[PDB]
Amino acid sequence: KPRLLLFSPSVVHLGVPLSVGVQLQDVPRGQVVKGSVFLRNPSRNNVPCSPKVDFTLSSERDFALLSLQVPLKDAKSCGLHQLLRGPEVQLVAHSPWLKDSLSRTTNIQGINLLFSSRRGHLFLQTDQPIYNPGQRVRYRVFALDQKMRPSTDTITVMVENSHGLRVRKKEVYMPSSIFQDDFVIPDISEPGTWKISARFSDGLESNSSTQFEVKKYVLPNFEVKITPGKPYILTVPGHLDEMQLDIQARYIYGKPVQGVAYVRFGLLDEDGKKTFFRGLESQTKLVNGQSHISLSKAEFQDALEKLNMGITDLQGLRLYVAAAIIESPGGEMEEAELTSWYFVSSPFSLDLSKTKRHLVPGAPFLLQALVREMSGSPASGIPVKVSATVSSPGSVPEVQDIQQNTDGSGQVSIPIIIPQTISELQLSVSAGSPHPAIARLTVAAPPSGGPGFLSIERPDSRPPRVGDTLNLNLRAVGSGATFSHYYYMILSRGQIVFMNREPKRTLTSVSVFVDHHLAPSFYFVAFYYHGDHPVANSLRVDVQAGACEGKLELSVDGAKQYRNGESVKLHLETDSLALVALGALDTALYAAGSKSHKPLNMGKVFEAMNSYDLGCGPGGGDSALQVFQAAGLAFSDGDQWTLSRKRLSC
Amino acid sequence: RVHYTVCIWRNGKVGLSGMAIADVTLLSGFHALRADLEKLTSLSDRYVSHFETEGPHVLLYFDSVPTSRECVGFEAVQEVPVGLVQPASATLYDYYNPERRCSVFYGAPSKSRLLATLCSAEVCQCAEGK
Amino acid sequence: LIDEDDIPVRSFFPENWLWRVETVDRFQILTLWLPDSLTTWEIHGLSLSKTKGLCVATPVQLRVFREFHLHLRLPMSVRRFEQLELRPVLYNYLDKNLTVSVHVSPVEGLCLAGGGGLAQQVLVPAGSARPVAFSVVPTAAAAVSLKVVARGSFEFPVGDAVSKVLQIEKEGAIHREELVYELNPLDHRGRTLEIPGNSDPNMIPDGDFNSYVRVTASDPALSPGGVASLLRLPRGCGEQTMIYLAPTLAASRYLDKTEQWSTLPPETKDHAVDLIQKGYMRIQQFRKADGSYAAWLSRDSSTWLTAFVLKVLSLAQEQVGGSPEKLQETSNWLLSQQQADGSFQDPCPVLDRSMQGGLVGNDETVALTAFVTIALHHGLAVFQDEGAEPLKQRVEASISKANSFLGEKASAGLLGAHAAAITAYALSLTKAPVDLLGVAHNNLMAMAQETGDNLYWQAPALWIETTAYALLHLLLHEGKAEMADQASAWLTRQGSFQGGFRSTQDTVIALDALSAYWIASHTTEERGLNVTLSSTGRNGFKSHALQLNNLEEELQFSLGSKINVKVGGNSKGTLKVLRTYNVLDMKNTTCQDLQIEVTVKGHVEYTMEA
Amino acid sequence: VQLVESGGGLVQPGGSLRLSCAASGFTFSSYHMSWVRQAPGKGLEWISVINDSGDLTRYADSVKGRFTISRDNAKNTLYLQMNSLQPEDTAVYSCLKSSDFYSYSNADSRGQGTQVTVS
Ligand SMILES: *[C@@H]1O[C@H](CO)[C@@H](O[C@@H]2O[C@H](CO)[C@@H](O)[C@H](O)[C@H]2NC(C)=O)[C@H](O)[C@H]1NC(C)=O
Ligand SMILES: *[C@@H]1O[C@H](CO)[C@@H](O)[C@H](O)[C@H]1NC(C)=O
Ligand SMILES: *[C@@H]1O[C@H](CO)[C@@H](O)[C@H](O)[C@H]1NC(C)=O
Ligand SMILES: *[C@@H]1O[C@H](CO)[C@@H](O)[C@H](O)[C@H]1NC(C)=O
Repeated sequence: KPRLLLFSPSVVHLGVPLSVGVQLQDVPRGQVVKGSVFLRNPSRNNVPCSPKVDFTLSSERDFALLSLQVPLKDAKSCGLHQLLRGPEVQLVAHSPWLKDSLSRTTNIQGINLLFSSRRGHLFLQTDQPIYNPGQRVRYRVFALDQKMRPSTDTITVMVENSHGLRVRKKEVYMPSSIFQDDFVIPDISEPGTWKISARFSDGLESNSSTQFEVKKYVLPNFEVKITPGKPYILTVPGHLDEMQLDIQARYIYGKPVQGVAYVRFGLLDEDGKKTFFRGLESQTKLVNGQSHISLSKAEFQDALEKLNMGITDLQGLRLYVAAAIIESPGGEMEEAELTSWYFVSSPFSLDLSKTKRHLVPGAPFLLQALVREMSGSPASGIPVKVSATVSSPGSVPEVQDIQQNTDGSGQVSIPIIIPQTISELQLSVSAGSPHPAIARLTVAAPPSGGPGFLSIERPDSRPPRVGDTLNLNLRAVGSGATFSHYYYMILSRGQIVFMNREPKRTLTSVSVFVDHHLAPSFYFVAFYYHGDHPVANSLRVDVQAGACEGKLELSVDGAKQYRNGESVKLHLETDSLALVALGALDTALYAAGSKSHKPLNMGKVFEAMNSYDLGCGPGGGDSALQVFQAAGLAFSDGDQWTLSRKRLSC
Repeated sequence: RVHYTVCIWRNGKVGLSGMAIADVTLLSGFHALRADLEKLTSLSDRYVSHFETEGPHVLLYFDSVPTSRECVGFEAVQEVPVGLVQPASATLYDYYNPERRCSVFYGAPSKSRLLATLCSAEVCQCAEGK
Repeated sequence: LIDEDDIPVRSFFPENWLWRVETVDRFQILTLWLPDSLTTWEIHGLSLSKTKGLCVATPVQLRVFREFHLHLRLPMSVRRFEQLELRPVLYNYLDKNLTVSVHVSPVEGLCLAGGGGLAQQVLVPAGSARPVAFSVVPTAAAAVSLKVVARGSFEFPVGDAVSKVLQIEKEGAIHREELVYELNPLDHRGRTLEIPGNSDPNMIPDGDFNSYVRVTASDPALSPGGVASLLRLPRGCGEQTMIYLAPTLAASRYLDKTEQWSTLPPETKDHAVDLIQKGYMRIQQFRKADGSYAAWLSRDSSTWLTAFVLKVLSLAQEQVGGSPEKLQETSNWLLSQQQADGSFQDPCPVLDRSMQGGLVGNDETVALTAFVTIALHHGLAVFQDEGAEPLKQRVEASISKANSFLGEKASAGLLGAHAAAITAYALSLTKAPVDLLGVAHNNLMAMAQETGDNLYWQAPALWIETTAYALLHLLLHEGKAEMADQASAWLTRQGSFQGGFRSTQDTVIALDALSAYWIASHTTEERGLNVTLSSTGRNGFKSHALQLNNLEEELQFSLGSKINVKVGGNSKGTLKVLRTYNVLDMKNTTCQDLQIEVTVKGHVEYTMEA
Repeated sequence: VQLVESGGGLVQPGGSLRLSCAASGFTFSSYHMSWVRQAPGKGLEWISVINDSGDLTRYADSVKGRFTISRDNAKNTLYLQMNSLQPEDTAVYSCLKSSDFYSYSNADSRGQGTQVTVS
């Protein structure tokens, strides 16, 4: 019963090649299969929307990777835009071998795919994060193709007013891949937040937008920041940790501010209303630009009693602290508001978004948990207790408890032995003590009586740097079928960038060299056939950010005591010829009242690269189809297909 | 040795609903006296309720502002002759919304609050000179 | 003291000073002249290369600072001829006492308290600051560049200066006028409305004029499984093949227009095309010499099946690039079967009347005439644009003659529900004259039957067939007016039943009806509201355009008098124009809510006195 | 982007020599222009940069007031007047092209310049 498999990402983006994978299954070793793959929309009499490709996969080398060019002109010619019931395009493989040999109803096999015109990466860079009306705004947009290489397509950049009204629309050819423009804010502009949006002209929903706030400001001379002692305030009954906070005022040039800090406290709930305290305002002289102030337990209780709020009512209210530091004898004042004190019972926060659901009976259930300190960076050495209660369909549900400590990066990889008879597994995790942060989730075993299950095991369990080959252990947990090989592929940014097969053995170790093509994360989908049905199990792999390979290094000759009017030579170093874009900003502008939105950094860049990721979740799936769906794959084996994604997002 | 008389009142019933901070600025060339200032605070009836004076700048935190007009004063010590005759300034801020300032001016005892400037219906010129 | 020229002057205080994009050959050195501002310059980069790609750089926190620096923070908004106070603060980070001499230079348009460069002395000790108040009133009109000079003592000289441009706002506050207006392009009245010109007496004749216009625009299927199962393989005699072919084409076309092929596997679509091709061949070989399309070659022709085949085959002609001239012959044969008055005889009835639909009954001639006319119109598409001209002209003549007959028969009334429905659709499809179209449509209205919410006409084969034809007529008759929406809903429920569409004629017609309705509702127009502004301003006559196909828009226009509006398009939106001018406003100078009064008593020494 | 410069020649100190260079091949009113001195043994320290529009100008502390820059977009010509020439100013001055008025790249677009000399 020879079979042909057809793989491609669940979404095809217009204007960029679509990676399609095909591999023969259970061939008699004596015949070759030829054909081609193309994209056609049946609403227009099956008019092809993409040139065909050389299918030509031999029996000796079943696996083959195909790149379907999808030009924009072909999409228009076959009329995708005329579609009404959402975007839908069919990808089919044409090969007479299906009809003559397999005796199928027709010599065509395909998959239903969604599509969108979102293509390439666009990044905008405003002159400064905040403008006052009447000034000249400067901005530029970087056009990058899907491979993060500079592009040259026409773009349309439009500025939206604070009210959402377009005040500019420039359609510009940008062969240099960088476009520099500059307009002027109306003097009568009311304070608010504007928005600059750009998109490739050919595409329609390929837009990326940056926002700049406009308000009537005057450049502050010093910036005051309220740094608390602890990001969290325990509110458990009986125990209420003291609320001590530190106030720091510093001149932008760095020297300390000698003034007086007038502080007012209040409770700020979700909606935004503030319930200020009366008589609780503490003002102290800033000594060396530092002013420690704390609220004692007794007096704070009285203040709450005055408002009759009560401790029990401090569920999630945010303690609002505003300081009005007046520098003396300077006179000017700058206000800083603290909006990060959450009254939380649990000092720690357990993030269980990295634990894959759909446990595989007969193989260890690796439980991943990120122990991030509440309102802070990940912490280390926080014991975590896991109490898994495997459900026995025909016996008492055994209670298994395992304890482990954080590795040091905030993550704990705690295996859990699970017998093959379990109907479902219920586990509760608690991190740290006293008052541990508890998170509870229940995972149900897939339905029994089906084909075998495949379990991916990663011995390392640490984030792989680029250039580090990580090994995955593949094991067939079900019946001992005689499948010869293991087929696996790597999905990075909704693209099948590598497909291969590894022969079955007593030990199955697959080396996956991780390169920049796999960043900031990828999927590892591997499968085998138990006679006729497929079996698969994906495994999302979070790759470390590392750094960009461009290697741009801004540097000066130290000695940060430059007196104005002095010549400072800036050394620009890059590993290759490149376009360098430079912005020298005043740190005060970050102090000027605003949301302090961060600039463009590699964290945001990799978010753009990962923004095209189609798979949702850590991986795994109850059925072979579901794991392919969750992985962001479109799959069809002739007798079994994958339903098209109902939306562009999971 | 010069004696100040700072006075603050409030029509009230709208807007403020809170205390105030005084930013009284001394005439350039001298600073407020130290000892005479604390005794404003030492009293049990503590109108000023806090202070911070340094150079020609004096900061007061009037914890309460009544409807009527009150006056609290202090002396100042001089160390350099005032370079030129001009009006000084002082401001009052709202504690819970410092934007609601109240700017005013005050001259030397034998001078005037505002600069000598004759103004017509449309054009105004200065007569500042000997 | 220190010479005013000797001390450097700080005047370039940019908020951003490095906005260049340049090419680097893996190494480039660019010299920077730091602006005369004492802050921290957060230099950031962004490298874009054709080989590697985007690579953000680590910001270089450049701190620029001076030991003894003078800070001058001018207020954002200053009025003319109003008391203004300058408080340039001197910072002394040096480890020695300083005796400074702060004085604002005598710049024209500014009114210093002393009236000139009168040195003011202040004692600023090490690690401390002393403000030096300087009271001015701005007498200028546009802007004045005032510099501050701090001269140290002879024995210990330390210089510093700062220069800034103080822009003075024009007299009067800021006044904005809001003129909310609507836009009703469909409306026949008020289309070319006008905006009254500004006439506020308080408007200052001499001042800055700015105007703006803001325009907005605020806008207010059958189961795939059932239709897919109808793709049955054609077989049987020349008649039974059509029963299995027309639904196959109808379902194939219904899914085509409704765009429901995504739900079904892609192998189903090409399975359908194969069935159409196979069914196309099967019926082709049953064709007679003159395109009769009879059930058996021995059996004589039946125009009903010939008309039905022409309709079915003509529709499929797009899928299959078959021979069209064969149909042209068939259409020609139909004309030869037309009676003198315009009807069609059909001498031989089909053996199995079940597939005929609702034609069987008291009256058949009226329905048959309309049915043939529908098929004949469908056959107009297949006619080649070149050749067969006289055959085509005969078709329009014959159809019109039959079309004229239908209106005469329809106007007589006393016809069954089925006949009225078919004629109603036939009249509309064939582009009948309006007079006959209206009477037929009116007759259908009265005969329409309802029994509940969106209830019209499982139901028996007759009612389901009749409603389907009506739905097409309503859709073609002045669009859908909440009648097709209701009637189509009835079909959707009727067709969703298990084994729905019992008969064959109802299936092909009903599937076409829902498909026609579905494509009608999910239809998006351009939705434009483009407007133009016309006025005769002082500078002359100016025009503007605001395309709003698809959102809101703003635009700055140089008009200061009465302006004219020209709405267009079809989308309704709101237009409101903003005019900004300065007005003569004067309020109390003193504080309103909180008031502070300070008085000074004593003796103050002086150096230079008036 | 040719930058032709002229007006050099040895001059006795106090001669108030004038240097002028005209540019072509680009929009002059959109690009910042500068002068750069190149001492025989030292590096490049760039004297003055006349603003894009022509109002704002800067001068090195060694020439502040002594020299005077000027431009005019109409003729695409830019001038520099060296009042009270000091015999240490002897060098080769080459007007430079740059952007953003504060920083000049090493070899973005530099002219030839003339070697001014002093007896
Ligand atoms: C591209 O523009 C569209 C405009 O619709 C953005 O989609 C929505 O835009 C509205 C504003 O009109 C937002 O309020 C919504 O939150 C946006 N999302 C959705 C799902 O409606 C879209 O986000 C833009 N693309 C970007 C920013 O990458
Ligand atoms: C500056 O003046 C203060 C006045 O109290 C004095 O204490 C200090 O010693 C002086 N500076 C030096 C360096 O002596
Ligand atoms: C304004 O819109 C209408 C309908 O959208 C269009 O026909 C017309 O051409 C548009 N105006 C211009 C000047 O094109
Ligand atoms: C102050 O109040 C009003 C309101 O602004 C002002 O117009 C008027 O000049 C003053 N009147 C009095 C009674 O103070």
